[PDB]
Amino acid sequence: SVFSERTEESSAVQYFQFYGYLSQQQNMMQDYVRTGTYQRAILQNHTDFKDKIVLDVGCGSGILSFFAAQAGARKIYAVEASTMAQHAEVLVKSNNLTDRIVVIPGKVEEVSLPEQVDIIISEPMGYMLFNERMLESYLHAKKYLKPSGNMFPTIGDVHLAPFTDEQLYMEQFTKANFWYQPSFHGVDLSALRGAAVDEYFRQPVVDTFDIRILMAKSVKYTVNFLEAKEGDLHRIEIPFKFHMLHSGLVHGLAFWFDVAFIGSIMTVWLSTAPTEPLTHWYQVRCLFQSPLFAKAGDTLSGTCLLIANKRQSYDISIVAQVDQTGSKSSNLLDLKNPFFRYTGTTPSPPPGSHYTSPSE
Amino acid sequence: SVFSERTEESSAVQYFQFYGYLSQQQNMMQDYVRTGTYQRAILQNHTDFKDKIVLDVGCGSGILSFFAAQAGARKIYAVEASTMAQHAEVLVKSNNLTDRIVVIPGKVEEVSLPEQVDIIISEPMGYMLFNERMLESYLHAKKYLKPSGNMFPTIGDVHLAPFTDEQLYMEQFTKANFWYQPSFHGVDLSALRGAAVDEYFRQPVVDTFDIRILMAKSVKYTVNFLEAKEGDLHRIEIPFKFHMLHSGLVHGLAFWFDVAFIGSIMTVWLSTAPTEPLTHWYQVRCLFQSPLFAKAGDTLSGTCLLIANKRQSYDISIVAQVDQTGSKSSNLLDLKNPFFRYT
Amino acid sequence: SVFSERTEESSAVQYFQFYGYLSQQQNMMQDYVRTGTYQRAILQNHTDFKDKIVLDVGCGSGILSFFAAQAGARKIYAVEASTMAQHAEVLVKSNNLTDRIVVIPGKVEEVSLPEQVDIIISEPMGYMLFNERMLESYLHAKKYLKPSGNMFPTIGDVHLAPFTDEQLYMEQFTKANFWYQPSFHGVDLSALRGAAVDEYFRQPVVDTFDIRILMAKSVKYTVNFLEAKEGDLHRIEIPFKFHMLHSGLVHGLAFWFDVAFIGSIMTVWLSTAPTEPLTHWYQVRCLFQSPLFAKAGDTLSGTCLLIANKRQSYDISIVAQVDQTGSKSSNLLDLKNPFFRYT
Amino acid sequence: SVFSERTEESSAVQYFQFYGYLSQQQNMMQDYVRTGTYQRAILQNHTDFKDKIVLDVGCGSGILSFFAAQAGARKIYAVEASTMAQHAEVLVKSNNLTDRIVVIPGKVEEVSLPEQVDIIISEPMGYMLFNERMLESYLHAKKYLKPSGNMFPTIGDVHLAPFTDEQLYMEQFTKANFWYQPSFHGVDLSALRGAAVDEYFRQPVVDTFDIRILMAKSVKYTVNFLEAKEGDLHRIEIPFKFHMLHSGLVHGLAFWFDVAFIGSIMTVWLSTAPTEPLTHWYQVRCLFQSPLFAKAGDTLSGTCLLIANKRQSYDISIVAQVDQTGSKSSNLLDLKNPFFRYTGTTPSPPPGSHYTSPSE
Amino acid sequence: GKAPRKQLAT
Amino acid sequence: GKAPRKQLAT
Amino acid sequence: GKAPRKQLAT
Amino acid sequence: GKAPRKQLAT
Ligand SMILES: *C/C=C/[C@H]1O[C@@H](n2cnc3c(N)ncnc32)[C@H](O)[C@@H]1O
Ligand SMILES: *C/C=C/[C@H]1O[C@@H](n2cnc3c(N)ncnc32)[C@H](O)[C@@H]1O
Ligand SMILES: *C/C=C/[C@H]1O[C@@H](n2cnc3c(N)ncnc32)[C@H](O)[C@@H]1O
Ligand SMILES: *C/C=C/[C@H]1O[C@@H](n2cnc3c(N)ncnc32)[C@H](O)[C@@H]1O
Repeated sequence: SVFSERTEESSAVQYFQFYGYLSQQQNMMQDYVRTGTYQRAILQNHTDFKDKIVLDVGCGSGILSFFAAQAGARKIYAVEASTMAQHAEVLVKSNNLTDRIVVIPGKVEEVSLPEQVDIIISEPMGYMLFNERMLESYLHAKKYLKPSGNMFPTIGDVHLAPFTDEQLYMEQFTKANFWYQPSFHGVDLSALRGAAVDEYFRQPVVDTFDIRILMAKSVKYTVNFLEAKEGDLHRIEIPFKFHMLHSGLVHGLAFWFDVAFIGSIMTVWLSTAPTEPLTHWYQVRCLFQSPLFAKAGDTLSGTCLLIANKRQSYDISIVAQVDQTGSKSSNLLDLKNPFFRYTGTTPSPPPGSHYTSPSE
Repeated sequence: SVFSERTEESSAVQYFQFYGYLSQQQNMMQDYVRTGTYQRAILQNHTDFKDKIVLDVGCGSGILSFFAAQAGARKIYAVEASTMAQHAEVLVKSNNLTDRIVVIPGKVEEVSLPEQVDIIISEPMGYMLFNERMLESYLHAKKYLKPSGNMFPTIGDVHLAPFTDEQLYMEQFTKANFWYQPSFHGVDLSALRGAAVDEYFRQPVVDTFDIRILMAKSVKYTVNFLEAKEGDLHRIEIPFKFHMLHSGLVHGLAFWFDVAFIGSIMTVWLSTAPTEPLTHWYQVRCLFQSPLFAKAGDTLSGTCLLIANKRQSYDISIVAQVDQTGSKSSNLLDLKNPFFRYT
Repeated sequence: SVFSERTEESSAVQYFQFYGYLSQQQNMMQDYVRTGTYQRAILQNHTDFKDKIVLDVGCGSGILSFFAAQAGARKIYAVEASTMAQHAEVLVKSNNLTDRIVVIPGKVEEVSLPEQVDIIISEPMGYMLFNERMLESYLHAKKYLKPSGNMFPTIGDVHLAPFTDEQLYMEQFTKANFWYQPSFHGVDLSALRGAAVDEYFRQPVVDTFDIRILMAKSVKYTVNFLEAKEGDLHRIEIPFKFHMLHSGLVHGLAFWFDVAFIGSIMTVWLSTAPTEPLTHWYQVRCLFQSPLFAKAGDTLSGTCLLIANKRQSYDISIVAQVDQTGSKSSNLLDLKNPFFRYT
Repeated sequence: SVFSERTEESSAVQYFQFYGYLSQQQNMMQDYVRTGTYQRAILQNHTDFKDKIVLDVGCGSGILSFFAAQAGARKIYAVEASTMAQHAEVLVKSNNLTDRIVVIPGKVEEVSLPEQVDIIISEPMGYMLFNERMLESYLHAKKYLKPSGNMFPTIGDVHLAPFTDEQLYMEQFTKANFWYQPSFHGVDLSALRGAAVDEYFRQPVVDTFDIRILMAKSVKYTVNFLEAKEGDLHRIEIPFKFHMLHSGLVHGLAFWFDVAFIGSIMTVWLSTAPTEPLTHWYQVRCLFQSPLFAKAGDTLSGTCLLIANKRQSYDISIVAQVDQTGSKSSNLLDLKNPFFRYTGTTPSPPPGSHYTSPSE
Repeated sequence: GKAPRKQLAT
Repeated sequence: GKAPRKQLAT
Repeated sequence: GKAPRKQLAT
Repeated sequence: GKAPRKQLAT
């Protein structure tokens, strides 16, 4: 199948085993922003579902299928590849919906949907939108979408922005400098220091931050799920031309994403921006191995290139230069091995952000 | 090979991917009690190494081989299956020990050592000792061991004792009670309340605890690595009969382990006990879905059974019974999927 | 020279011996708020530096000069009197900024700069702002300043507010009560109880405190570094008239300071206030030997007087008076001998 | 004067200003081991003081003078160079002892004692015994000691021992590795890293430790204050030949000292050993820049050479080698700039010290 | 990756 | 499992 | 004084 | 040095 060709079996095993746990489902359902927005997007576009046929890709607990039923769907085909599919079949029986929701255990690329649906609902967003490569499974499912059918979500908007966070950057060398001692229990570890630095810099940082660490308005790259094909997500070239609004050391690029459910009645937005309430996707920042000096009025240009891998993720290549000085910087990161930095502390504003006397 | 049969690939891939990260090495080496105790045990027993042939099973960054080299070892075969082997080679070259430490990449069940060895050193202890199923690879390396050969560590004592911790029981129980809701966004989740409670309590809890919560003297089950063979660890049956010292709700069993380096000069112990300085192994507590009430002086008997699985871990089965009342508690736990509680 | 007259040698020796230690540099540079705010203020106002001539007074390791260099400065004269100057040179050479940053060792009151400068940058703030008497060296460097020249920082606001802290008062009072003993090993120390109380309360207390202990809006005394001259800081008379917002014992005055980098593009503030993130300056509290009782709405007037001494510090004199009752409190404090309470 | 010749005025100023504070006196008097032992050593050797003439060098608060009076001394000359001398004159007046204790403000090398005393009492011990170079002032005072007079304390015993403390050693590089980052706020600090390492290693560590970190019985170097002359303390060569009892990495040499008050009645000991209750002198450890591997049964030989400086302290040179391997190690330390590491935590025993199962 | 979805505190 | 050895704070 | 700038924990 | 005698806690 198409899924088997692009995924090493070792990746799918650990992947779907993860999603088999009700503790992981619960974590997602308890995300009020995620679950509430999906509920509103469906129930408030009830004409898009009333008496419609619905395909729920990666239904998990089937919670989205129940919202489709709550909106008046006629038949709902709920596809789930993890062993969560049997827990959803329990929910469907006990909610007395066996006549309207049909749980189909298996990967959407492998099951035989019997018919064509009028609308496809799914939650295929990984962190940085593209992780887990479920977007392709969401696009693959369009083989069951009747012509003139809809996709919930309809579009996805990944936002890039350059940030400054000296503490985040200096944390990398602080940790790797463990190896820079000549007599750790009598062993000289220093030869491995450069490797430790490279390892920590290959890691995207998954946490949140204060908006004021950004130094330029965000650049938005848009995937239209109604138009995009599977192969479009294998190579994702995201050119950027940021205009600096703040002077400082650029330490990397911050990422977040929004999706819009463009219904016949109203368009509902689910946004993981740093402006909005925190969601379980947080935000992701990619450091630069070497920071770039840029003043307000310079242009930071470069490309962010995402190359899908057989581990259901993306290899990230970020090149960036300050056009006025030519000083450039590269970095490669493994989206599959992020660093979960979030501690719960409300993010601190960058130093030197007080323009009036705080003592006043 | 021996490894590839008891290990399905998707577990071995994710397993050795984990040890290929230097950050995970740093975490183990920065464990001062662990790293310092290993060095003390080797240096203090330096003639178990002086001009001897050493096999280092799962050498990681090679820190154990360097200790054996400091002790005066003639040759040291440091075997490592993760990509960390390449980082071990760099440290051997930069410490000018190319003439003594030979990094041999691969799984010890698969590699081909040039000669038999006098002593094997390794850190094959997972949390609760038996996780990772690396003790089997450790015992499997005895095929390269001389007859009078030694093992460092030599034995491992796993200690279990019943505990009371209503805070921890309530914490896991209330988590599963999310699935008690009759109307989560209008969706009745109650039917899965069963399955959720079984799931959350299938997880051993990994953190530290004050010993005041232990209600009886610990039971000890010893594994002697000189005398055990690989197949002995496929099934570990640990009977227990606890004489209760305090009344109260028994919420489960608390696990920790000791290992002993029985050398020619002195025996040096490494202990993960709750009274000892904290280590990256912490301790392990297995919760009862429903706790058992025991009076001070009652007897709590049962059996803790460990069956090895293909995921390089164990299916834990704990049955506990207050003999004075017949209050029984049957529990299944998945050692490979623990809940890391420590903050 | 100007420095050697207002500074007796034994103070200057111990003073510059202190800044010659890299560990004391690391402590200042690891102050993220301090180092980050200085960089923001310089980079954000980059054209106050672009192709300009910069004088860095007391450059330490040179971190400010590097910020001025990043901002685009043409030439930067980094002056440093401690042996740290040699470490600044090494960083200039290894950052390939030999063509832009010129380390000139010596005291700024003594060195000979080749040309006048457009902007002076420095960190001349001691705890309570005025300690170290380095603001005088900062103002003294204005002799190299062009007419339209700028100062970074430009001004300093010192804030004082009355506080209540019975825990701190009792802590210092009980310390001095050691000398109340009539029979310490049979020796009557009571005669020195006076002298001990005066000594312990002569020390300003340096730590942080929650703002809930402040009983009135802070008074502000501003020093404008563009307009002040060296001699202005020999005597600092700060009147205050506090309208009390809460009843209770006034145990003394709490001091903190702000400095402002008034650039061409934006003003950036660095604040050591008790509501702001902690910095290595902390805050300073001056205790009353006997506290004053004030009711909510009473007025607490007086004067805080700072007379510069030869030990590169100030003799503080605080008289505080509850106007409604005439309850007066006269205090002498030695800024150079503070009690570092923070733990 | 002799004191002026060997002390830079800047050193004496900060030195005696320190001792002018009653808070510093109080800290010393509240040392129960220090004050109690001195009291016992004097009152329990009452024949050494009864109707005797006493000289109290560096009396401070004059507390030792009061013990001499409590023992029945006829006249006590109490010499104090700091401004604490006037606080002691207050104590003498208010204790109604102006006829038996005479406070003489000034340095013992400069005042005119009018007569010769039968006994000299002082507390001239700095940390590592020799810091502050007050021992020489104590020996200088022997110009007033009648022939066949006594010295309280009579002898001093500095003990050396090699220790192992990987955490202490690794702390040095952890702190200096601050400089080993290429972009600290855009600055490469790494060129200063080696200097930071050298700075931290020039510092003696003043705290306490568990006895089990020692790896060989202590070597004792003895100064007899009745025989020693001033010039003997200008250069202090302390040869050592330790026999290792434990295998491990030697990270330096630990120091502590004892003094004995050898009275006509009984000899009273004041010991700052790690075996004994903590005193305000603590203990002092001098690291090695490079640790030395030694097994139980090797010999660690070398010299500790102390060279007095004009800052009232000593430059410390420690050379040491493992004879069986020839591997040696040097280190230079400034005794005047120690590192006060004590935190209050009861010292941890070295790892691998459990010979029986702790779980038993 | 190990944890596709991250834990969000309740 | 996912993380055989657990992170230990220093 | 003795220590003009005070130690700040990191 | 700066502090000839060290502080001992009471
Ligand atoms: C982020 C949510 C993931 C959910 O969707 C399921 N899932 C992922 N990939 C597939 C494919 N290819 N087919 C069916 N279901 C899929 C995950 O198991 C999870 O429940
Ligand atoms: C707990 C420590 C694990 C270390 O040992 C390595 N390791 C595990 N399993 C094996 C086998 N079978 N052969 C060689 N090395 C092994 C881990 O990679 C880790 O470094
Ligand atoms: C608070 C920062 C002090 C830094 O400035 C240096 N410094 C103090 N006083 C002077 C004078 N008069 N000239 C030059 N540099 C001075 C200190 O050494 C420290 O680095
Ligand atoms: C450790 C105790 C020191 C006390 O003795 C005083 N002191 C030091 N050095 C001298 C000299 N040369 N003459 C008289 N008194 C001295 C210190 O002031 C302190 O009280």
